[PDB]
Amino acid sequence: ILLFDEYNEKKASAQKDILIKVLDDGITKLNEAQKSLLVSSQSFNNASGKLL
Amino acid sequence: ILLFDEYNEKKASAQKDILIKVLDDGITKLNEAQKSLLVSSQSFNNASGKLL
Repeated sequence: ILLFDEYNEKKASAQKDILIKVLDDGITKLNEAQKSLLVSSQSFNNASGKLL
Repeated sequence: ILLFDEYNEKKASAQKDILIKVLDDGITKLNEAQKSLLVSSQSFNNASGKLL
């Protein structure tokens, strides 16, 4: 947001590559977080039955 | 001067090529003009002598 107040022609190609990696990365990391959590939730299910 | 008040990323490559051609071109054209003129000047020289 800062380096491209006014278009920076030289860093332009990197900034793009960067925006991609960091975004792409978090996107994956974020996803796995969710799956990890969902699976944890599923864990209690069996026990929850045995309880009843 | 106009189209690049603020850098125009798309036309950037053309503008460059253009600036080159038009400049390169006139540079040649301008040169030949001079030579043409210089030679014209040289023309009178022989006659100028015969006169004297």
